[PDB]
Amino acid sequence: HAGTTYIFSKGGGQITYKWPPNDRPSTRADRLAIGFSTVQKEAVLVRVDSSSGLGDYLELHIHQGKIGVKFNVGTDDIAIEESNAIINDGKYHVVRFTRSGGNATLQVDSWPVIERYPAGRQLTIFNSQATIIIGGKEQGQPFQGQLSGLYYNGLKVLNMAAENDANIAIVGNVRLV
Amino acid sequence: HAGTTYIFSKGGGQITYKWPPNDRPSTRADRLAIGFSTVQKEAVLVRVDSSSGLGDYLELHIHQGKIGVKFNVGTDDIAIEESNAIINDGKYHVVRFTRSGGNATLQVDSWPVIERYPAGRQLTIFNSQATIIIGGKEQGQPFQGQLSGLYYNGLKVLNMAAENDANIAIVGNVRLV
Amino acid sequence: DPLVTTNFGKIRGIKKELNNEILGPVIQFLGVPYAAPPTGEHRFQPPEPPSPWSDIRNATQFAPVCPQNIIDGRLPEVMLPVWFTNNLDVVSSYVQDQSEDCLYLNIYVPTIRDSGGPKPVMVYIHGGSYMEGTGNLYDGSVLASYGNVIVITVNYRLGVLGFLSTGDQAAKGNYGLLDLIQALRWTSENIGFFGGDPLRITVFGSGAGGSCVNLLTLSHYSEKGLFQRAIAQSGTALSSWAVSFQPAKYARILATKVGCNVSDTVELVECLQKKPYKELVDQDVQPARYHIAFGPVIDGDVIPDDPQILMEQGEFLNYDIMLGVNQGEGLKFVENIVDSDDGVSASDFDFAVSNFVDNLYGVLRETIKFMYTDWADRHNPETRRKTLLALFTDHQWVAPAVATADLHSNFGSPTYFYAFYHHCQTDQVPAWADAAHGDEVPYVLGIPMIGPTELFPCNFSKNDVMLSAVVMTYWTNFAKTGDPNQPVEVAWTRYSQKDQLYLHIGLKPRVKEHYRANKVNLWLELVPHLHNL
Amino acid sequence: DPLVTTNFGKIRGIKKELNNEILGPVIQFLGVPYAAPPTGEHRFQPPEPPSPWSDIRNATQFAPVCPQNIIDGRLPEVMLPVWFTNNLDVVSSYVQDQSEDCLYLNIYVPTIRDSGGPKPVMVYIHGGSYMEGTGNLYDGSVLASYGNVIVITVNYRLGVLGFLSTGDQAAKGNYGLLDLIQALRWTSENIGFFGGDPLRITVFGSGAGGSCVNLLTLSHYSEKGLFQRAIAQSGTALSSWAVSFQPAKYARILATKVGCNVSDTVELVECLQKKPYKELVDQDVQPARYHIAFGPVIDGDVIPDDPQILMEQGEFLNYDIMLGVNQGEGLKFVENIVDSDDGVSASDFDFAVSNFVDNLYGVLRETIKFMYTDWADRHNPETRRKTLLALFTDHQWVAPAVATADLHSNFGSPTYFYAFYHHCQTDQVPAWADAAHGDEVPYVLGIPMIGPTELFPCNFSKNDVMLSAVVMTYWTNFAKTGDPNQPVEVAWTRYSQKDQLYLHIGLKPRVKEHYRANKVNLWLELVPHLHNL
Ligand SMILES: *[C@@H]1O[C@H](CO)[C@@H](O[C@@H]2O[C@H](CO)[C@@H](O)[C@H](O)[C@H]2NC(C)=O)[C@H](O)[C@H]1NC(C)=O
Ligand SMILES: *[C@@H]1O[C@H](CO)[C@@H](O)[C@H](O)[C@H]1NC(C)=O
Ligand SMILES: *[C@@H]1O[C@H](CO)[C@@H](O)[C@H](O)[C@H]1NC(C)=O
Ligand SMILES: *[C@@H]1O[C@H](CO)[C@@H](O)[C@H](O)[C@H]1NC(C)=O
Ligand SMILES: *[C@@H]1O[C@H](CO)[C@@H](O)[C@H](O)[C@H]1NC(C)=O
Ligand SMILES: *[C@@H]1O[C@H](CO)[C@@H](O)[C@H](O)[C@H]1NC(C)=O
Ligand SMILES: *[C@@H]1O[C@H](CO)[C@@H](O)[C@H](O)[C@H]1NC(C)=O
Ligand SMILES: [Ca+2]
Ligand SMILES: [Ca+2]
Repeated sequence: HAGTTYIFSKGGGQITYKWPPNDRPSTRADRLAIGFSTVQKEAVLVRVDSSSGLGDYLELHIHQGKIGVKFNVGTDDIAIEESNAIINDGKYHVVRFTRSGGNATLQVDSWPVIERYPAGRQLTIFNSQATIIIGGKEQGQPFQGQLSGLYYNGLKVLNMAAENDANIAIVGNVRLV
Repeated sequence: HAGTTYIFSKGGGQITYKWPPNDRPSTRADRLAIGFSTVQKEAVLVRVDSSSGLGDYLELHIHQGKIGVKFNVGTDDIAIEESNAIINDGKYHVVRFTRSGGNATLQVDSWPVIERYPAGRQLTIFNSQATIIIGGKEQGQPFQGQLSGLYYNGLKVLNMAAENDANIAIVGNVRLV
Repeated sequence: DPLVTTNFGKIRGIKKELNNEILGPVIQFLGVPYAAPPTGEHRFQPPEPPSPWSDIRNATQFAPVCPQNIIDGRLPEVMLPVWFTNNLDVVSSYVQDQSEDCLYLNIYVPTIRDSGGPKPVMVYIHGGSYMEGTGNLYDGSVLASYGNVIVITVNYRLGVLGFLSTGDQAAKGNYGLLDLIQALRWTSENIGFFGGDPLRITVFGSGAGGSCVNLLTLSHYSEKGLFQRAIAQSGTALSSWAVSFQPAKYARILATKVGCNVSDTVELVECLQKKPYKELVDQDVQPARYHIAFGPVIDGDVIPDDPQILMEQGEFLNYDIMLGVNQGEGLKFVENIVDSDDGVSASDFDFAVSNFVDNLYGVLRETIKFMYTDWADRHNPETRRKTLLALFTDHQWVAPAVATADLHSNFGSPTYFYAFYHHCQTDQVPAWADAAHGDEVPYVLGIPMIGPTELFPCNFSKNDVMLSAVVMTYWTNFAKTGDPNQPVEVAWTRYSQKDQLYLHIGLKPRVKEHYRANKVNLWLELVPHLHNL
Repeated sequence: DPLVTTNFGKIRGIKKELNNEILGPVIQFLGVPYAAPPTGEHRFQPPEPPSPWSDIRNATQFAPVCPQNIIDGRLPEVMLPVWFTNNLDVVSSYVQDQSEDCLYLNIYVPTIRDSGGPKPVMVYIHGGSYMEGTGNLYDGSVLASYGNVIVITVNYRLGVLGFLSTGDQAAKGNYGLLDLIQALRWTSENIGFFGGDPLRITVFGSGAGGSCVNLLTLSHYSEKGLFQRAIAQSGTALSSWAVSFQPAKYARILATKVGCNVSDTVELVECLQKKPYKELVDQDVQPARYHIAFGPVIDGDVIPDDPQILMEQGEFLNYDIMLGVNQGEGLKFVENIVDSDDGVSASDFDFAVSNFVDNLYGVLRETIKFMYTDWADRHNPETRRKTLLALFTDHQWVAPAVATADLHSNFGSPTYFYAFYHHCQTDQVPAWADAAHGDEVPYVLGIPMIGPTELFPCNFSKNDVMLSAVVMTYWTNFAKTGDPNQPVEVAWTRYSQKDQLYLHIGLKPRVKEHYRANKVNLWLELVPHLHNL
């Protein structure tokens, strides 16, 4: 595990970063990456939401033992997933997500890079992003394991949390290591 | 000549009764009668007008030596005339007019009573009557002769004039007898 | 002892005291017959002159009222005044005594160190929807007294009995209208004997009543000199419910309901001319919403043409005219669906309009909705209600009113227009409500000066009694001279089409110009131009 | 001696004094090249980075302006600011020196015992109709000085040269837009060397300019971080003349006029790529009234889709937005037919609308006329004019403006909206006129603080200079923090769709809510619903 690591026990937990109102960013492109370790079949690791109203959202979850991502910036829901490799083997794994409007990218450990290039006409901007939620509890699929070096468009949310950031709020069965 | 008599000399004249604003009457029926004496072929004796704007009006004139009346309460101009008898013989003559909406009536001295019963649909009310003009000068057909006992819907305008009525205004070559 | 000889016989009136120490006494002559009973062969027939008596007739108590049925809520809530609806009880204890022979009128004479000479006469034409009521409700004693004028509340044939027409010759309706004229003839001839001045008769009424007032001025049957002035309060000849345009349709439906829908009119009339008066009056003929089943009808004689046309063609004599509306006339229209939080759901509003349009106009819809939404607050439910109520108020009362005032003036008639912004605050009318249909009646009758009454319960404040006096003094001055300002801080300037000055009657009377000019124009101007394509 | 090294070479700027004893001095760097000359094969081609020099480049006087022709009144009177039209003379003595190689920008740097650290940067995108102008007209020294910010007026390809498209691949237009972005790239990288802070770049403009500002925020070519704030004064991406939707039609008409309307686009482009720049710029391509012939075009890349859609889909990044309109924007629209008695004939009004409708919408006509007639004075010709002017003003400026503010906020962007009610009273603009299109420019540039100028002649009062300061302090504070209130009686509250608070900028600044809420709704709400059947 790379640097700051957080442990999610039974009963789940949730680290939430709430962007200060006049600072909820919009983005055409997105760089999301995190290193985990878990023995679950289903669970949501990270989820970014656009202030209530606007629909847009980004989700990093594990469906049937395979890490994947689902998001929506305005058209339909676009998903991309590493269905070959398996990652719920309790061992260390790192996933990297990339978005450029609708077109997206995913990559686990060292497996080949996956590319999703959505259908017809696609929308581009992830409007007014207001919260990053780690723990996938609120979405009803608690996570149990360890997360490290979480990087989202420049934010190393996990350190921020560790360094008691005025905006990060930890609640639940989460512990620092 | 019956009672109050007025003499119109050359240069014509004009006795005008101006109803006080908030008293300009409207009528469905009309009784107009006057006694004259003249040797003219053309001339207008009496004329009642509805305050500027509303069109309605009533006119008693002598066309080609025969006394007649033309009025309009809203539809077309309706006229009725005693074309048989002649009256511009310098002698005394009395004419009586009657209106009931469009339907009207005329009668000279003792000749049979004439009845005009206008065409299609007819309007009925002579709205806001504002001035009675005797002398037929303003209408461009000065009268020269003598007029007596002028009766219009109850108003004996000629006496009123004689008794210096606050509303009657005499101007021109008119003289009392 | 109060006695007076008339051209039909002598009559005795009972004297009365008033609940105030400033108001003199009054001699009431209740139950005076002004025409021959409209019975048997006389039903559905122009009223006849009354038959004379030799002795002395006891005229000391209300004579029976005309055939009606108000109890079982079949009455058009919106059309009737609020005080009438919010108190059907007390009202019933008035029209409980019925009779087909009801053509009678009440005379209220004042008794004197102020004015010498004949006193003016104010004839109040009561009215609800043409189906019920009685001038017996309106007690004009405080008015009669406080103003020094004689007041006459009249009774006339209502419902089927008064306005049923067959569309043809069988029955030409307008019977109740002729009844009202017969009352005026009687008045013009005998009111002299009571100290009245037949040269200063002012007929006034509220709602359905003021509609009669207006229709009366449009009928040739009101000849020059009959009456000289008119006051039409919250009511016109131009409203959707002032005239019945399908007199036959509803006549036959009444026929069918009592077994009479024969193919021939004349037989149908005779058929009905038999049925017990109470059998006809208890049926249930329903008219399209915002319209009347039975009432005045364009017969070609009494009512020569469509009121709206006659008005534009100046087909009326000249009278001194005074008319106006109240701020929230159409209370009942919205009071229907105002949730517990005093609001109106945008879906109920969107609905109310779409519906209102369907009935009054069978696209304008979207235009109306726009015009009646305060966009600087497009979400406040309390506001959403105020405007929804204005919609009805403007269309059913304000627009027709202004329409009338504009023409009556453009044709010589001296006109005065007023807007009433003040009501009595009780617990029967919501707090957020304003002057509703008829809230002016108790101030015009001087009720405040005699404290709450069984009819008008409200606990009148010192202002109410004060404002009551301000109003009465206008009404009477008007009846006296044809100017609300003569003889007895604000001069009620005259209404002209060019400036449309109206007196904003409230706690702060003051003359304003162009009442609700905007909406008034939407309705008399834009809406037509559109429904014109 | 003022020297500064850049990533392309060193340059010398000339220092200057200001006509006021409170305003410090300023170092002007006029003529700086921010891109490769758009010449020969580079014409109708995305701008290229500029080529470096070793020595020291003399940047002491305006470089040539881009190819244009304003003299012979072919300029759309209504679109251009008043000060620009009511003074074509002085204006001409600016754009008199032309050249196809015109891609240059001017930098105004202030000189210091108040603030330490990098200074904010305000880039002013000038604009008329896309056919003429030059940031050389706007001298931002008083602004730069009085605010303690660096100001950059930019020059970009105009007319045919800048926006000609063939509809297909031959020429994808939007060249002038790309020029503007190239200027921003140059700025974001080198403004640091002048003491500027590339993390606080605010691009602002008036009219056609503010349209660019807005279009710039809609193009993906403006990547995150380039610039942080935007001020769109009297201008949007939503106006009828902000974009050209028939780029081909007018391209071929330009081709035909210089002998080139070949059937193949690529040949047609090459054909024009030859003609003397002055031959193309002197033609006469006429666009439908209230529309543009040459200008930004929906190319699918730079301008991805229709501005109006992008706006509704939130297809823009988040910036600090400030925008607004002036009271009587469309002065020129009516000034055209205002008789000697300062009025408007009802027939000229009835006409102006019917005409306005024919051009913008090819029944609503009757609805517009209604909505724009003060019925409480339906005959006053002076009023008839005020409203006729509001018609244009509301539709062409106010409505689109609010439209933008509503969406920019609903999507996270901190927005501030303003209404400008104050102009300089001269003899060139009628007395009955109000803040016309562009009357805010001289107050945003602090002209009043340096007394009348050849460009802005008006004899500024003490109020004008005072209000000029009030305005500048907002604009700069905004550029400084993204809040017109920080850091330097009225707090310019934020604009949100739910309350729409705007600052009524005049002699009595004060926050009001829902600017012209009514008409604004007629245009963004009702008119559409109707043209929707
Ligand atoms: C003139 O008097 C009146 C108008 O004031 C006319 O009224 C009715 O008109 C119809 C249509 O021609 C006649 O059939 C009726 O007999 C008339 N009845 C009334 C109410 O008078 C009348 O027709 C005219 N004179 C007549 C009866 O010949
Ligand atoms: C009604 O007439 C009778 C006739 O006997 C008379 O005695 C009486 O006084 C009159 N009214 C009443 C009940 O006082
Ligand atoms: C009443 O009778 C007439 C003639 O017989 C008929 O036309 C009419 O429809 C009947 N009314 C209804 C519909 O019950
Ligand atoms: C006074 O008015 C209120 C109604 O709001 C109520 O108390 C009653 O009707 C009146 N009289 C009293 C004080 O009981
Ligand atoms: C321009 O550069 C030249 C270099 O030859 C220098 O002498 C001059 O002072 C500079 N400025 C000007 C144009 O005066
Ligand atoms: C340009 O050439 C095309 C090719 O035929 C022609 O259709 C078009 O009308 C021409 N442009 C005009 C309108 O002059
Ligand atoms: C001041 O402005 C006015 C024109 O609006 C005029 O007096 C003159 O042009 C200017 N200067 C003076 C006082 O001459
Ligand atoms: Ca009078
Ligand atoms: Ca007439």
